[PDB]
Amino acid sequence: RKAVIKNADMSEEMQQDSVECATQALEKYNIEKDIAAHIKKEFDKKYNPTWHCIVGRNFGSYVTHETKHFIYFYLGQVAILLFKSG
Amino acid sequence: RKAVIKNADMSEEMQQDSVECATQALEKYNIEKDIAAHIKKEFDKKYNPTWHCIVGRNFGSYVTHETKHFIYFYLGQVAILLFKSG
Amino acid sequence: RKAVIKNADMSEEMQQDSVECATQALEKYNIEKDIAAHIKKEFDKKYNPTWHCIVGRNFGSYVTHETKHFIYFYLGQVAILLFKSG
Amino acid sequence: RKAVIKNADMSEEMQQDSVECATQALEKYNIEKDIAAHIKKEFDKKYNPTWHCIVGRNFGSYVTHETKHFIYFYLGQVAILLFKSG
Amino acid sequence: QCNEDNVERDIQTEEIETREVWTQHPGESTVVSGGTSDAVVMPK
Amino acid sequence: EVEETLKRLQSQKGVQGIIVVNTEGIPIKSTMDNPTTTQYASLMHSFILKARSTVRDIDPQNDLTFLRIRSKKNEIMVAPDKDYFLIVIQNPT
Amino acid sequence: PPAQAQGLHVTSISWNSTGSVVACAYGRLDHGDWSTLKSFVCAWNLDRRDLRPQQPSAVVEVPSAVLCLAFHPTQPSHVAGGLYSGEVLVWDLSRLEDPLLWRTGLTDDTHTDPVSQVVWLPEPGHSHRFQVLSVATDGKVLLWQGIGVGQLQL
Amino acid sequence: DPARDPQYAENEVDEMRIQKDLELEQYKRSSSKS
Amino acid sequence: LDRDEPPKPTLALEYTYGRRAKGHNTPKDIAHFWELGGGTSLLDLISIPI
Amino acid sequence: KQAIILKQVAHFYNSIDQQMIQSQRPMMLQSALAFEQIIKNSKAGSGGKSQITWDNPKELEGYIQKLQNAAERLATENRKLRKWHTTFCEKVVVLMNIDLLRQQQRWKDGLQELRTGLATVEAQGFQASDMHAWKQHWNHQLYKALEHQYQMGLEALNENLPEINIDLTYKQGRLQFRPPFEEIRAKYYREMKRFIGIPNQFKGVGEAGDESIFSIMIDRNASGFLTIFSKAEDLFRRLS
Repeated sequence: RKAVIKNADMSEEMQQDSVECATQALEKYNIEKDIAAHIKKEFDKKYNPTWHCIVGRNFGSYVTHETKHFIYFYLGQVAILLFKSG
Repeated sequence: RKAVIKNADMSEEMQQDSVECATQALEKYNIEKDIAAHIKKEFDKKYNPTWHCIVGRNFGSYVTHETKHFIYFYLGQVAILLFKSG
Repeated sequence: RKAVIKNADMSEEMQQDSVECATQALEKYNIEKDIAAHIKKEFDKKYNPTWHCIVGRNFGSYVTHETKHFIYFYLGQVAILLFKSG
Repeated sequence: RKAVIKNADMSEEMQQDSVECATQALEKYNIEKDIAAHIKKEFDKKYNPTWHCIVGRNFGSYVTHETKHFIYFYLGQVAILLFKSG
Repeated sequence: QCNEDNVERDIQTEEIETREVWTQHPGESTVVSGGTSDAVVMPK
Repeated sequence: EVEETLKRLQSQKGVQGIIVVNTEGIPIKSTMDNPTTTQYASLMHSFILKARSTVRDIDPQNDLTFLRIRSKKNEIMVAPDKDYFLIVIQNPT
Repeated sequence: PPAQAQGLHVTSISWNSTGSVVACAYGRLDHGDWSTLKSFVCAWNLDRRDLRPQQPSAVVEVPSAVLCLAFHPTQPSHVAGGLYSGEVLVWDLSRLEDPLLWRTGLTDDTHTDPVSQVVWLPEPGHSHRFQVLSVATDGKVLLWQGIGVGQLQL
Repeated sequence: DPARDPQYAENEVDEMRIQKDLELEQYKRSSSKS
Repeated sequence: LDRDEPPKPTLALEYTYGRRAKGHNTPKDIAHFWELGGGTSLLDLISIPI
Repeated sequence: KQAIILKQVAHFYNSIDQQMIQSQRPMMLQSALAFEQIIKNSKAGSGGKSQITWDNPKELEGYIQKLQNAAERLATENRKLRKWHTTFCEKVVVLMNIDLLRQQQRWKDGLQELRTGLATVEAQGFQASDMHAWKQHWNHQLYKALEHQYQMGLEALNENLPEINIDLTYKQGRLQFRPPFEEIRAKYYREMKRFIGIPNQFKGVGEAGDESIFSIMIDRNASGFLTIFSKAEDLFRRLS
């Protein structure tokens, strides 16, 4: 679950929080849908809605985010896309 | 290739157009990020912003969408998630 | 030359196409690398990427395949291994 | 069993493991398929699956690998192709 | 309320089934196998 | 007929065992213990194939006519076949 | 060739040493072989799915009567045949533009004679190279290389 | 001007002519009461 | 019919329908519609749905 | 020494004159005239050429080589023309045998191959007159091929539409549908519409041209509308 951030428009504190949150999510949850759901909900609570999370080993995306609320990073071989929009 | 719709909360016109747009995107592009970008941009133009698209073979997601603007379908072995939010 | 299938995890239609494609490749090329390249490219086009092909007279292999996409067969004294993975 | 690397898309540390793994495999195993299997399994354990290995004296190949996970080298007169895909 | 509704969806792709297989060009009649009736002799 | 000859051969003090390997290492008849029966059938199947290849490699219009391998412990003979061959082991001493 | 075989007769046949499935044939008319295009080169594979021998696997539209069309041993599908005109042409079927030739000979004193045969030989250089000869009807022993079909060498 | 009269083709128009007639005549023979 | 569909200029005996409810339940009140525009195949098409 | 080459240039002249006319593409007819001009330039001294070989053939060799160089250029263009002519013929004869209601993808695939062939023609550096001859002629033949497809449908459109299923059941003494009956028939009708909407959106040979070349068939064969809609109504009548 070593973290490597590829792209972010996010404060440093939220970047660290995202990695730690996703890291715990992967420790706790086995299925990507549930990993994504956990992560999404934690941000809605702390950082207001509306957050969206994609978790997986094989995907591409093209999305629109609110400024300063985007991160894309890997934990090992698993990519996590986390952003706010709406 | 063969389009198979698994989930949709979307009008019949947008459902078929989503498939058609994804079909053209898959014919034109090999990379998922570019396939998604084609599909997203076309929807913003025809059905107003803001759409988001995820294309891939392996992922889980947890997202929030507007009513009547969500579809998830396959073209062959490639899954396409398309929805409006924002 | 004579096609002999030893192992297959593949549909009957794809099995025959693999042999036919290798047979044509063997007719057109003398170099094993170029024979393999023909076989791989044709399979990516007709049956979606990503295929891999090894052609030769002397080798052992240990590989992982996706179900219904592996064949190992001879054309005369030349063995052809073809599968999907990724 | 002198090692000579002909082509690689791999970090230097992974290159060393490739040679060391094949070297041990060749010392321990007499049969080509068994040598290949040893090498493949060691990489799945350390660098995660899915690896594939071909070991032999006469073959050509055309394959697809994950970026930075390819090496092709000889030990003496025997060629080893080691890469990840899937 | 402008945001009259906020519909949440979970999405999960299927898994890919893979197997490990042996092959070898030089060898015995059975090339590779996955990792006593003998009615096979009777016809001859 | 063939069974009577095999018995007569086995009765010879030189003969240490006979194996009838039919389907490429799968025997039907043996005068030996099971572990040896299976191992011997397999070894001689692989071994004879190698000899046949060697002959064809020397000349592309000739096959094996007979093959003998000798050791300190015992001696083994095999003959070429279309469908299957027969294995005999004797003590040369 | 179905339609053409109704009036023509076989005069030159050969097998491709490499593609043993590839059988070549050439029919023609006995007369008038000095002026017009007379025939085609009909090939058919005895390979997988070749259930209709009557369907050619390749057709080379040769501008004039050709005889003794043979394959180079090493090359997958590369041929050379002698035309009645006295010229030898070299086709390269690799391009699948089957009637399209690779190289053409000359029309000057080099080899005006209506050569009776074309034969390949290994070149003393790398074994891949095969010289092409013709049998002059006038008393010349003519050898050349592939590109050398123009401005012959011996 | 669907006739396309000031034009010439041999294989294209012959085969289209043949196929055109064969299909239409078969559909007429079906003798549908519609 | 409370649709968002773009209009088509041409018409060749087109079919569409709509659905209404009443409020005590949804009886599925379906209405069928036919349309044709211009002096095109008038009786050939008008005579069919009537 | 000269007759061997003299016959060649004489033949090319006499032959091209009666072979290029088989296609009527200016690409070949106009350049053939330029070749004829090279011949005529030499022919200006025909009276004297008649006596060269008898005394000294070298002068004539020069005249012939000039004509042969032109012949080589024209022969090359002839070969390209014959290649293309066959290419376009083969694809058109396939397209007319493709039923749009079953193998529509093969119809599109063939058109793509024709567009590639046309791109190959224009890529040779031709002017509007030459590329027009190619694309416009073949476009008219495509009209006939496509009109065949359209006419076939008008006779047996309803017989060759995608399959539709519906589940009937009883609830509280009423016939229920899943999906609704009005829905499945709307899909049926849209499939009929989709067919007729194809032979008027055409991107094949000459895709940059005027689509009217094809769309006229929709109104011209519009008498078939009675057939397909009468059958449609009879089917729904029988279903009712």
